[PDB]
Amino acid sequence: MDVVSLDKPFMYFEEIDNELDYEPESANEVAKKLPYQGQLKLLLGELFFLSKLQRHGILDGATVVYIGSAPGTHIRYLRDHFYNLGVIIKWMLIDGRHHDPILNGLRDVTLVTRFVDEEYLRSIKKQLHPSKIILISDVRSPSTADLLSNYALQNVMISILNPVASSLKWRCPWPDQWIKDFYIPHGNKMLQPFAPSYSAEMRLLSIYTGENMRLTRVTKSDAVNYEKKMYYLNKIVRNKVVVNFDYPNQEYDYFHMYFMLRTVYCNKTFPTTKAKVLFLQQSIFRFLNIP
Ligand SMILES: Nc1ncnc2c1ncn2[C@@H]1O[C@H](CSCC[C@H](N)C(=O)O)[C@@H](O)[C@H]1O
Repeated sequence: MDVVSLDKPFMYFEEIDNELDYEPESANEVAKKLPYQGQLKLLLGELFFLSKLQRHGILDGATVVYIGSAPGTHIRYLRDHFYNLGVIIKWMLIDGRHHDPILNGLRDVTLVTRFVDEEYLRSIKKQLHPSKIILISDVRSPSTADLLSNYALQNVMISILNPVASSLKWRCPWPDQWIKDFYIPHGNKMLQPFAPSYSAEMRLLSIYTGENMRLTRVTKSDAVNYEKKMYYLNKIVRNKVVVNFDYPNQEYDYFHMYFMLRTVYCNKTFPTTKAKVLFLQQSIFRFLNIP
């Protein structure tokens, strides 16, 4: 077995302290070990993000605009969690595909069947005015060109929507498929527990202060670093059994998940953090119908 003692998990990309040459053969390796794992990946990252905002006092009274939201099953859980916490939030979920009917019939959530474009983004901005907007994006078209096209759209989402915070899908194009250097919003590169086995995808979390929009350039050399850093993490780190982690499941992803969940706010008072996390994970797995 691959056992080890770890103080804490890598929470952000910059924390990954090692790299490995990418082995293309790893693409034939099982990408998922859990059923509904995708929805789980999304629920943890999104719960983490919004909890951070709650912590900063900028969630209550906001309208969360989720683009690329369908089916969005896990969103129902997120909605219930803050709704039960007494937090006032309106959800506007936009996608051209149909949403899970469990999201239907809640006066606090509006489902929209539309593929967004710069034009539509301007109409929704005019219609949401003057509520504060929190943007979440999970759109997916992928070729490098598809990616650049998506990232280009996420930047327009922010310039037009002008949100107080944003969570964007972020995956650097592969270096051997480089096209042109580009810019992405500045934010923390939140690592995702339960992401596919060899995914290099992460979530870029940002809080906007003032009227400034800071961006950062990304070049092929960064793409090379992204590849090796994410390959070492997937191949090595995520395959670790944290023996000093006293929990029903000691695999890295559960260790990483514990750290995200311990930041979530509950109505129920617990004696320890282990008790709250166990509670949250239990609730989460039950909702997703995960064993
Ligand atoms: N311009 C656009 N506007 C809205 N949705 C878009 C889009 N381009 C791609 N998408 C959507 O991005 C989605 C990618 S899958 C997203 C899964 C979703 N976040 C959930 O939690 O299940 C697709 O449903 C797709 O229709």
